[PDB]
Order: sequence, then C-alpha cells, then structure tokens
Amino acid sequence: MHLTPEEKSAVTALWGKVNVDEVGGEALGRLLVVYPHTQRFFESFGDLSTPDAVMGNPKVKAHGKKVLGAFSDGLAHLDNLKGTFATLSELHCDKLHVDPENFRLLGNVLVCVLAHHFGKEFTPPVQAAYQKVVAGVANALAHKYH
Amino acid sequence: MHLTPEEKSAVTALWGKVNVDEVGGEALGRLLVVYPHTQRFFESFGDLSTPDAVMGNPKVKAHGKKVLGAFSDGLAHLDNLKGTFATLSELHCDKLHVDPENFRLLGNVLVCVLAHHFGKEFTPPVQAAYQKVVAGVANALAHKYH
Amino acid sequence: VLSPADKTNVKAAWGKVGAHAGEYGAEALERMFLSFPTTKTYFPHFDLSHGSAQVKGHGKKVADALTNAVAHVDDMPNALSALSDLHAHKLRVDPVNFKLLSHCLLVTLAAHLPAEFTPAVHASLDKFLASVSTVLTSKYR
Amino acid sequence: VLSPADKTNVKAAWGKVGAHAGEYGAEALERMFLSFPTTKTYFPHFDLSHGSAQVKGHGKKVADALTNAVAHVDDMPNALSALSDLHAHKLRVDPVNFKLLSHCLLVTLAAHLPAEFTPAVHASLDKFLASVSTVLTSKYR
Ligand code: HEM
Ligand code: HEM
Ligand code: HEM
Ligand code: HEM
Repeated sequence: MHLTPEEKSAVTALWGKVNVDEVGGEALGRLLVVYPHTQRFFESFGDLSTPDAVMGNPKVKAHGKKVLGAFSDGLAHLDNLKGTFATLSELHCDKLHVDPENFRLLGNVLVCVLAHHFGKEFTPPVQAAYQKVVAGVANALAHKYH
Repeated sequence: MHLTPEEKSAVTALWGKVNVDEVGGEALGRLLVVYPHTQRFFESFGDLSTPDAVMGNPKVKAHGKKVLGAFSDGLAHLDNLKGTFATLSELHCDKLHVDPENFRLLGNVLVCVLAHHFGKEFTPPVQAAYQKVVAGVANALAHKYH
Repeated sequence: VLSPADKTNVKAAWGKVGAHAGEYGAEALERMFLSFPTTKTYFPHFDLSHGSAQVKGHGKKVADALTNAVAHVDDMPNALSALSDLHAHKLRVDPVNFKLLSHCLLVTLAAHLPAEFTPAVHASLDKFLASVSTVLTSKYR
Repeated sequence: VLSPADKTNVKAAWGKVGAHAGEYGAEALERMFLSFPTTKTYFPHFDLSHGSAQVKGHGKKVADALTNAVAHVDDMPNALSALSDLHAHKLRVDPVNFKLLSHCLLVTLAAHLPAEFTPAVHASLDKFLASVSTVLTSKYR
C-alpha cells in the first residue's frame, strides 16, 4: 500500500488518541442510521427503529467494539493487511454474505466519525492517510470473496 | 492480478485471433458513441457528430489501433502492468486530464466488442478472464496519477 | 431520459431477442456470477453451478421483467413499482450491482445478435438498462 | 425522496453553518483534492496549492450554490438547473466525483459542528447531498 512514512506516522499517531470502546459504537451506529439498508445484517440486534434505538443499543455498542478492535489490530499491521484480514474475509463472505461495497461504507462513516471527535486536528492531509487506510482495509476484507 | 494460468491462457489464445485494425476502431468508436462525453477528449479528431461519422473517422480508427496496440503490450507482460503502462499513465494524467473513471468505460465497451466479434466463442469463463485484464489495465493506467 | 429514437431501437433489439429472452437472461446471469463474484452474496439460497435450474429459472424471471419494460417504456416507474419495492426495500441490493448486470446483459445481447447490436443500438440499450436500473434502486430513500 | 424531517435538519444544520459556508466549501474542495487526486483533473487550470486563493472563491461559489439549493428545497431540479448543464454538459463530471465531494462536505461539517452533527442530521445531510448530486448529474445522457 502507498503508505509513506509521513502518512503511516500520522495515521498511527492520531490512533493512540482514540477511545476504542466508544468510537466503534459511534461508527457501527452511524452506519446503521445513515445507510439503513445495512441493518439487514443484524436482525439479532433487537430494536433499530429510531436513531436512539440504534445509537443506544448495547448490542450495537458491543459489536462496534469488536469491529474497531480488528481495525486496530490491522493498523498494527499496515504492511500486511490482506493476511491479517484473510480469515475475516472468508467469514465475511462465506458465512454472512456481505456485499463488499458495504465495507467502503463503514470505512467512510468511520472517517466521518473520527472527523467529529477531533475537529480541526483531523486536518486534510491526515484525512488523506485515513482514506488510504480505510480503502486498504476494505480491499483486504474484500480480497477472499470468491 | 490473481491471473490463473488457465486464464492467462484463455486470455492469450483469443487475443491471437483478434483483428487489430477492426476491434480497435470499433472499441474506440463505440466508446464515443455510447459515452458521448468522452467525445470532448478528441475534439481535435474532427467530425464526431453522428454514429456513422464516428465509426467512419480515420483519426478514430487509427488512434483506435494505437490503443489496442498498447493493450497488447499489456497481455505480453501481465505480471507487470504498472511498469508497462507507467508512462502512458502520466501522459493521461499530466497532459491529457482524463478522469480515470473513463478507463473502466473503455475496458467494458471493449469487452463489449470482443464479444460482438467472437460470438459464442466468447464463453462466460473467458469473459471473466478479460474482466480481470481490463481491470488490471484501468488500474495500471490510473496508478501514476498524483 | 429515453428518446423517441432510443425507444425505437430498444423495441427492435428486444424484439429480435424474441423468444430467446430467458435463455439470454440466464446466460447473462451466469456471466455476472463468474465475472463479478461478489454479486453472489445476494443469492446464497441458490445453486449457482454451471447451467443450473435456479439460475436458468431466474434468468426467465429477469428477462420477462425486462420485457415488461420494453413494452411499458414511456412509463417505466409505475410499470415497475413492484420490482422497485423488492430490490430497494426488501432485497436491498447495492446500485453497483446493477451496473454489472447491465454490462453482462449487453455482452450477452452483444454476442447473440451480431447484426442488430450496432453502435446506436449498443448506445440506446445502455440508456435503457441504466434507466431500468434507476427505477429499480430509486426507492433506496 | 427528501422528508419533512430530513428538511428541517438540512436547514438547521445549514444555518449554524452561517458565514463559515464559503470557508467550509473551500475546506471541502481542499479535502477532496487532497484525498482523491483523480478529482483534480477537472481543475487543470486552478492554482491547486495549499491555501490557494482560486480555491477559496470557488468553494465560495459552491457553498452558495448549496445555500440556494437549501432555500429551494422543494424544487431543486429547477432551482439548480443551470448548474446541471454546467456539470453534465460542458464540464462533463463523472458521478463518482460527486460522492467524494459529498463525503468531504460531510467530513468538513463534522469537524466544525461537533454538536450539530448527530446521527439523524448526518443521515439527513448525506441524503440532501445525494439529492443535489442526483440533480447535477442527470443530464449526463
Ligand atoms: C472495517 C470493516 C469491517 C470489519 C473490520 C469487520 C469486522 C467484523 C468482525 C471482527 C466481526 C466478528 C467476527 C466473528 O463474529 O466471528 C464481524 C462480524 C460480523 N460482521 Fe463485520 N466488519 C466490517 C464490516 C462489516 C459490515 C459492513 C457488515 C455489514 C454491513 C458486517 C457484517 C457482520 C455480521 C453480520 C457479523 C456477525 C454478527 C453477529 O455475530 O451477530 N461487517 N465483522
Ligand atoms: C486503458 C485504456 C486506455 C488505453 C490503454 C489508452 C491508450 C492510449 C495511447 C496508447 C495513447 C497514445 C498517444 C501517444 O503515444 O503519444 C493515448 C492517448 C490518448 N488517450 Fe488514452 N487510452 C485509454 C483510455 C483513454 C480514455 C478513457 C480516454 C478519454 C476518453 C483517453 C484519451 C486519450 C487521448 C485524448 C489521447 C491523445 C489523442 C491525441 O491527441 O493524439 N484514453 N491513449
Ligand atoms: C435489470 C436489472 C434487474 C431486473 C430487471 C431484475 C428483476 C428481478 C425480478 C423480476 C425478480 C423476481 C421477483 C419476483 O418473482 O417477483 C428479481 C428477484 C431478485 N433479484 Fe433482480 N433484477 C435486476 C437486477 C438484480 C441485481 C443487480 C440483483 C443483485 C445483483 C438482483 C437480485 C435479485 C435477487 C436476490 C432476487 C430474489 C431472487 C429470489 O429470492 O429467488 N436483481 N429481480
Ligand atoms: C454539490 C456538489 C457541487 C456543487 C454544489 C458545485 C457547484 C458549482 C458551481 C456553482 C459552479 C460555477 C458557477 C459559476 O459559473 O459561477 C461550479 C463549477 C465547477 N465545478 Fe462544480 N459543484 C459541485 C461539484 C463539483 C464536482 C464533483 C466537480 C468535479 C470534481 C466540480 C467541478 C467543477 C468545475 C471544473 C467547475 C468550473 C470551474 C471553473 O473552471 O471556473 N464541481 N460548480
């Protein structure tokens, strides 16, 4: 991946400041609110009829964490995304049948959410390397659909 | 570019039967007729008013040949599409300004055209292989954009 | 926007297809599944093996629908309202996939109708599938 | 389909925007050029440097076009028509670029309106944007 040191540096950097636990909920949550069609993947989550029902759902908050958890684990492995996400790709394709276009959606919703926690500090060049990273993570999760 | 040998081979055996002057004009030409906005790029090509005009224009048939010409260099070094199309890339990004989204269009029209030519011999499996190739190509063309 | 001319060519092309519609649909469908593996995620309750009853059955439902669109061109949204509620609200397929099924249709059509598939026919046909695709993803929200 | 509530939110969020609009628009354009280099092929003539002055003013022009678009919520396709030819017809801007730019307008506003950008508003802005995008892209064929 086209990750220059600067970028990596800046990526890795901003990340240490991130409340893993609460950020992941923010995200899976906004995903569920902004692009409603995704909801068809978590019937098991109970109520999703209003935004408050989603943003506040504990089952959403927990899942969100796992997702951000795996993301983290991928930023500790930038030069080997495909592998890191190999097993998670299969599962995401073979067991749950998620059209990969949806990764791009979480990913950008993700960029929006960081943008919201850090304000001004989420400067353009920074966003830049975030998109390079969320793009990566999406291709690497998409990489074993067959 | 996960190209399986049965595909490198599928792609290969067919190319050998391609009438370059014909498929080249035809693709480039179907590209201007089906996606008229690409017309702007070769404003300097002359009359592109009507179908018969575009399909009949010697600057269009010729350029056509030069484009297919270059697809050829790509099938000859599939394991190095980037290196191969590096120069062409910047040309298209630095002097020309074509939004790399048009490359997909081109590749697809083109896949469109080989099939118009080879009819039943352009079986599904084969189409999947060219799809991979035409995608590797757009990508390589897009690589050196900055 | 479908032009008087597009409509005309679409009627002609599609009538040439004639009783091959379904056969064309299944071929198209199958071409989609091999070329863009990711579209298979929306059909996990399907045998998607080479030439197989589900797909050969579904191809028929897909090309019959198209047929209803050709006949009902000047009025595509009411003609298709149902198909809209199933693809957008119930099935919920991502617009990208439609661009892919179109391309495949065109390949298929392009490869059985060597003489009708001219550059104006090709063109129109592309505006037509695009339109069907819009009407079909329109009610996302 | 934009909804009463969606509408109520675009307005309230566009209002806190206020006179940071222009500025916001420029930041957005800048965010786009920086994260999606391809988009700059539409601007070969601009000084695209960090802090550029050709930029600011264009952003300026973009945010106003959006304000106007809000002001004529119920008749966007007309209200924004002259900008439609501009982009469909002379400029000839491929749709994806609309998405990248909306993505940035979202990001930009996200970073400036901590407390206005709640989920339900975020849901309405992507929609509104989608909408202004559908209008500016529709004469593309
Ligand atoms: C950054 C992109 C994503 C990452 C890193 C990610 C990661 C994960 C992880 C770690 C799991 C749990 C693994 C396991 O359950 O064994 C997961 C599970 C799952 N994922 Fe993803 N995911 C992503 C996007 C998505 C999205 C977009 C969807 C659908 C929109 C999705 C659908 C699901 C579903 C249904 C489960 C199982 C739910 C359950 O156990 O109740 N994932 N995802
Ligand atoms: C991967 C697909 C494409 C390939 C392989 C390709 C190839 C080429 C080649 C070989 C040239 C040669 C000129 C030279 O050597 O000096 C060229 C130039 C050019 N390309 Fe592409 N091209 C592609 C797609 C496009 C598309 C999508 C556009 C925009 C519609 C475009 C616009 C041009 C133009 C306008 C020229 C120069 C015409 C002139 O003034 O001579 N190309 N391209
Ligand atoms: C020209 C574009 C398309 C048309 C005209 C079309 C038409 C149809 C029709 C007529 C049905 C039958 C439902 C019924 O029996 O009432 C159907 C079902 C379905 N379509 Fe499409 N479709 C199109 C594109 C797509 C694409 C792009 C996808 C996803 C790649 C898709 C996925 C499905 C699925 C999953 C079903 C349900 C099949 C089942 O559950 O048995 N369709 N479509
Ligand atoms: C909501 C999205 C957008 C809005 C609201 C918007 C608005 C405008 C307006 C108002 C103008 C010029 C009006 C005048 O003549 O003074 C303009 C011009 C232009 N826009 Fe758009 N625009 C949008 C998206 C884009 C897209 C995505 C691009 C391509 C990436 C783009 C590229 C251009 C270009 C090249 C010009 C001409 C600038 C010049 O050469 O001076 N715009 N836009």
